[PDB]
Amino acid sequence: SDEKFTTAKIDGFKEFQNFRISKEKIPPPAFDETFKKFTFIKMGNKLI
Amino acid sequence: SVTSKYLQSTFSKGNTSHIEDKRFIHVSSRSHITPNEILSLKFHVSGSSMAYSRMDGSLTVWFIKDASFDKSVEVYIPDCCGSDKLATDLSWNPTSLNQIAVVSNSSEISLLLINEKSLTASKLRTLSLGSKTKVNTCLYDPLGNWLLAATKSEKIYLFDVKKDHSSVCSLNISDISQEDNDVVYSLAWSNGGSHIFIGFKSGYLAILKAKHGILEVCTKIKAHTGPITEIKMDPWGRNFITGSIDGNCYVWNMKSLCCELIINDLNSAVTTLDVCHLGKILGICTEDEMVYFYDLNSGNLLHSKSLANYKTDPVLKFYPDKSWYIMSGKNDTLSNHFVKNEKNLITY
Amino acid sequence: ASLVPAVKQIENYDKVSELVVYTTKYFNDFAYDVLQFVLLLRLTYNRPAVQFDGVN
Repeated sequence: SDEKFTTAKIDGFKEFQNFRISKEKIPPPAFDETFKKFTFIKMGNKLI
Repeated sequence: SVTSKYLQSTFSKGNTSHIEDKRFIHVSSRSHITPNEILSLKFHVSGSSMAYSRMDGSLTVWFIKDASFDKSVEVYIPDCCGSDKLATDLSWNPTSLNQIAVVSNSSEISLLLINEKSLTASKLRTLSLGSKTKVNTCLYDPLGNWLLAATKSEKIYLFDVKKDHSSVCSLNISDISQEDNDVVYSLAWSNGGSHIFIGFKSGYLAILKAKHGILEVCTKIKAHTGPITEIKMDPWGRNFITGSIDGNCYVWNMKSLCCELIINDLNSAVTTLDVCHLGKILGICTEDEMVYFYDLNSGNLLHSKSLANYKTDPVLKFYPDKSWYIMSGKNDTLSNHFVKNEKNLITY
Repeated sequence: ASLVPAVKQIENYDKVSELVVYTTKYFNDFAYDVLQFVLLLRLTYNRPAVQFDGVN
């Protein structure tokens, strides 16, 4: 860790210049809570 | 990878001794015939005795005192349980140190106390039931509290071994199966007599409660698609192993009763199986004259072999007090296995 | 999804039929219901019944 911190200081601590702090407002997600419907074809396919 | 090297060493040039029985010297004299059989072979709990019964009718019992059967006495006895009738199953009565229960496909259960000073096996008692009833399997609760006797159909009896084998209860198999012409194939006790696990032929598996001496049907699950051959239990008490004839070997979790691990390399029927006293290695004897050794925890093959058309029906059993295993040989002759310097896996 | 190739292979080859009917001894009720399903499927698939030649 000391070696890594030395080589990071060498470049002038540029590795901490970029940090990307998020600023969005996170909304509560929406979950589909419904089941699909069934067609008119009682059996599987038209022929049967 | 320690276990694989251990098993390989157990299959080496040395570390192996022939169990010198009557059939062994017979083959030695006639080779240097039609092999009868080995109907059954079952240890004592304390790992210091062994018993088995050929098809001729004579049951041998050894008092293990040595590794390679050097100083092991042998009480050979002629065709017990009648001259016409031969033994099919025996239980070693964990209560005492000498008693034995033996059944001969008849209506009579023989209790004999084997003596070691002489070679005399003296009949101690005979138990009888209905005249038509033909029982063929006997079992002992691993605490020596109940005894079970089962028929191929329509009879199951439980005796209380404490109170001089007073007939405690019975049950009709048709009440347990409720299917078309089922024949119980293999039974087994739970660790500490509380439940009886029964495997029918139609595929079903049933769990009966035998808590206070009154049988009752707890549950029935459609385990397999063919007859169930063997049912074994793990010594630690966490899962029970089921092996079938359809080529599957499952291990069921004990607390929840749901399949947890499956053996998939198998492609043939199972004739028997056994798991070491440490609950670590699982030995499968399939029907193509081949044995496999799997690992219980992971489920991947760790050793294979080949019987090579010697003694078509094999037998396998792991010691209850050491990591050794008795396995059949060439012509219905037993073949011990050990390492001679490792009593248990942990010492390795 | 593994039965339909088998159903076609026994639909137009000779001995695979006897082989399959031999090996039905082993699978559980799910395979049975699905097998009956695909049988009705093939029996109802759109195709000609009589041979192209004549009334055979």
